[PDB]
Amino acid sequence: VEPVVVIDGKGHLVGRLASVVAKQLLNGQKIVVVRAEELNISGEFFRNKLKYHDFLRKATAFNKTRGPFHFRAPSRIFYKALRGMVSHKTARGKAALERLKVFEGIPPPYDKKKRVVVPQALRVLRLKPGRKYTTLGKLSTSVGWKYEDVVAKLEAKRKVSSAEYYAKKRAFTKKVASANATAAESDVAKQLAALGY
Amino acid sequence: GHLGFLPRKRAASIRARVKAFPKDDRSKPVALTSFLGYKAGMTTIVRDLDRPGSKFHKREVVEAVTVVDTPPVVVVGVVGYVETPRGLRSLTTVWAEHLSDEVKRRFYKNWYKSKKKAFTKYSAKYAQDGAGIERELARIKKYASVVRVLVHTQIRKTPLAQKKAHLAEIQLNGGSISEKVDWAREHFEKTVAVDSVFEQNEMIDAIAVTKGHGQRGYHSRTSINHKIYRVGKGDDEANGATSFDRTKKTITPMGGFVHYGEIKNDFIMVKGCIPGNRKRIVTLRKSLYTNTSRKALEEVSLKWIDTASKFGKGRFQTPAEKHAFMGTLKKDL
Amino acid sequence: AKSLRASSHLNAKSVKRRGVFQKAVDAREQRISDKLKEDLLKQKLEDLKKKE
Amino acid sequence: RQSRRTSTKLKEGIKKKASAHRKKEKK
RNA sequence: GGCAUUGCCGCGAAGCUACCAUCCGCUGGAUUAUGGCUGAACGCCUCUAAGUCAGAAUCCAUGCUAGAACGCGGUGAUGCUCCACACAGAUGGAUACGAAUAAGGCGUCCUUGUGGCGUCGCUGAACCAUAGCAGGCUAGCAACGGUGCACUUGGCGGAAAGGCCUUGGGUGCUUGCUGGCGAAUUGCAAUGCGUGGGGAUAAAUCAUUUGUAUACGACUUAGA
RNA sequence: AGCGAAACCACAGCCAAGGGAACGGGCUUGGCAGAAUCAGCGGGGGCUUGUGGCAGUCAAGCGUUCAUAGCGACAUUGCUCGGCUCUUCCUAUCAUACCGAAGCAGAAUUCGGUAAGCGUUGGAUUGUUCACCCACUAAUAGGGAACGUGAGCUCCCUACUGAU
RNA sequence: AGAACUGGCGAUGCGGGAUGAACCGAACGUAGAGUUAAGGUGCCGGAAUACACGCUCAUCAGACACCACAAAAGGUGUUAGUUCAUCUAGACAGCCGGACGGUGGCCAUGGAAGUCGGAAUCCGCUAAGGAGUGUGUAACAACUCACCGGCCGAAUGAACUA
Repeated sequence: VEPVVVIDGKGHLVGRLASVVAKQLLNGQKIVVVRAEELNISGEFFRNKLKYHDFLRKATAFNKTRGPFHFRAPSRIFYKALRGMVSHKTARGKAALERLKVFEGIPPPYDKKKRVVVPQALRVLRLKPGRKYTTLGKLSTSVGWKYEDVVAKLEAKRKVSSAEYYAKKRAFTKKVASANATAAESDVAKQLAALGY
Repeated sequence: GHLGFLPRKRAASIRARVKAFPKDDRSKPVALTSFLGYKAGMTTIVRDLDRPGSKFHKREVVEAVTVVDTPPVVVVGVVGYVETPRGLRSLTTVWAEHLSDEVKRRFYKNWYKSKKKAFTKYSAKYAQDGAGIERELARIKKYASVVRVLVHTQIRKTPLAQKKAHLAEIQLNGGSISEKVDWAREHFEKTVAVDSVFEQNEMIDAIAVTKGHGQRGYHSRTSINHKIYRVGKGDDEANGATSFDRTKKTITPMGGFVHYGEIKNDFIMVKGCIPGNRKRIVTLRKSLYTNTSRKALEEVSLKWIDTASKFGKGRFQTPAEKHAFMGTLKKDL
Repeated sequence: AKSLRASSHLNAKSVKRRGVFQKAVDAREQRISDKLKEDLLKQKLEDLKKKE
Repeated sequence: RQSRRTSTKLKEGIKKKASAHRKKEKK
């Protein structure tokens, strides 16, 4: 298939996404998730914002510091989520979340390299059209993550510097799709077609 | 006890560090944000309180103020930190070639045995029109949001035998990073005056490591909002002389401060009491914001500085005050 | 009684911000550009004592 | 917050409440 | 004053140390209750369903404390030299727009637009590579391209840049086209960069010294 | 610096919940966890809630047939041997915070809402304490943590505070 | 609570129910191969991120287990039904118009005209108007819906059941 399947959250459902991202490591599959912050979920916002804090309270008694550590940053939010379906703790586990990697944003060296998605888990394609659905970003923040922006900003950058890229490419092709077009229709070609190609 | 002051454990150094820095005003030209110095005892102060609406309006008021020995301080480097998704990350520091014995001494735990070969093959990296040096400046000048300055104490000027210069980072709240570096470029090796960071009648916070005892004490503490009463300069004689008293005397009591020497250079006189003790290094930051209260608006009119010897008791102020009262004695004539 | 984090003292100490103590900094900011830049000029005098 | 685990003393102390509802109806 | 289980009294700096004294004790978001704005459901109305404004000592940041002893970065100093040995799963290619999805690509004309005309999608089942002893040795034709390799010119990349392009020449290879030789017997399957001593030199520790520190450590100092 | 025991010893000793049986210490599901060691403390071993019961005009329906086998919801008619420190959590809030209502003019009051952020006193009685009163303050709210702090009262293991 | 009967455990492992004396399957020589039980097939977990029809948004849903307790009801949440009624002789909603004459009925009384009250709630006119459903006034007015009618052009309303 491919050795590294850089995924991409951007419109997925923390769950589901996970699960599969999961299985795939368990079955020896180096993944890498990006744009964590643009991960989604189900339900209103003022929920996930609960189904969480609660989570927050948790924490330990006698010694708060030793206990259920409440990570903020998206990435991790979603991590957990996942290190939660992988018998983590046991060689085969550790041996996984060993195979994982979840960045917010989409820093190098991944910027430069195709990503992809996981049908079987996009908002668009699973949530009964028009239904309440939260979007990490806020949901992180709302509860600590101090950067939403940096990401953001130091984003827009990327997008740029790319699209730009694009172009240059779109320009390129066009030429091909043109050469091939013309130098298309001469024998040789023909033939192929017969077979199909 | 207070929960927030946990863990109540030992500070990392004798020099506590500035946790925060003042924000930014991009309209301003480049300015330092803080300054360092050494704690030097406690002195009594009187002045008329020109605070309106007060039960002590226009009356005389007595208060204990601490004097901190703050010499002029020297830049030896500039730093660039990029904003990251993970906070801040110094991508480059870059220095100034001609480093003092005091600064270099900070890079050896055992200075005596050393071959004193420190900033040397870095100093030959300087030896040209720039090239590599001016590259790393351009590095910073391109990226990096906050530009911080590497500086050290002039401890030889100090009456302390510690001889080993302290390094402290101080950022720059002057707008535009192009200016920030092109201010640090000119100011390499240059000594920086104290009065060119703080004026009299200003709120500042202070940092210091606290008076250790026997675990108990020896923590970093920052106190907030403390009014600078007096900024004095070592070249000007009669620091103790106000506009009122005008009798020529130094702020230093007869025979130096308690366990601290004569104040032979610049100083700051701050309201109340800085944390820690005498000898300890304090770094003074300029209060993070603008606290416009009438507690901060008032400009003070100092009346008289108590320069009596605090070691034992003090009935007099100058040596000229001892023999005008005693007359003359056996060992004199 | 009102806290430090209450809405009363927050609005009160927001209007007064643009007072004298933004301009007293600018009045001192010139002394940073004066005597400290005279330190650049004083060491340029001693460098001309070495260049002679 | 409340739980959604049935403790077994309850899960089987429901059966022994349901059995009492069987003998109650007959009489 | 030699001495008085610390002889008594007057007072005393240094310290032990105290509401028994002095200084200090912060500003931005997002909310609940609630008051609204537009406004359906339900040809009226309605703070609500889609929206949206303000708002509690709340919440969450800012600020404050510590810094993960298995979280990280930048920067200073030379490991260098002489001998003796020791050697969690690659198998054609991670094949770069962004945003929407009651919408979008892609192409074209410009009246430069939320513009028109054209067209695509309904799976990567694609695309690009792909023939030669696990890939040899030699003969031409046609192109002036494709590509490998150390060099060289210039430029880009700081989020974890640690790569990505380009210019010039040299040198291979070319399956674009045609050739000329070799393959056996492998016998009918069993994939086929550390040590242990030296030498030169950077530094730390111990020992000493200082006390801002101290149960002991640790910490701070100072010394060719 | 030397000399040098004994008692004791199945085995180890992190939390949270579940493990039906006044059984959790090995199990189940989680949180987690980095070698090595010294000094402290006196640290541990689907229950219920607010409006009584009795007779009755009640009056939707269900009663083998269906008001008269008869019950029957909210209402309305009649009688009538304890209590002094120090931690933590709960909201069912006494104050402080902001609102909503009141013939609430103003000041103050009453009722109600969100809220546990921050606060919650001192004196005469003890034949078994099984009662209370004026003095202040913004107000002097109620409770839980079982033999809470009765191994603070009339040389077993480890949490924790720190230190290498 | 007591009596009788029939099982289960007791002398009993094995799959399942996250875990277990009482539940579900299944009573055991050592193996290979096949098929299943009970229970499952997002991931932890072997097994359809299967197909098909619907239903549900919960400010800590639900997966709670003879549907048994807190349960009788509440809700301008929502989907379906049942039984009464209007419906191009124009319904429902909606601005518009009338909403009257004995009469400002009669006792109560400073003041009662429908509207602070007490007992009747009549009669005439019409398309239809209650001796009156509220706002308001010292009392009146004006407004009001209820009952018609016109302008519009179709399905609407009530009580309940699940």
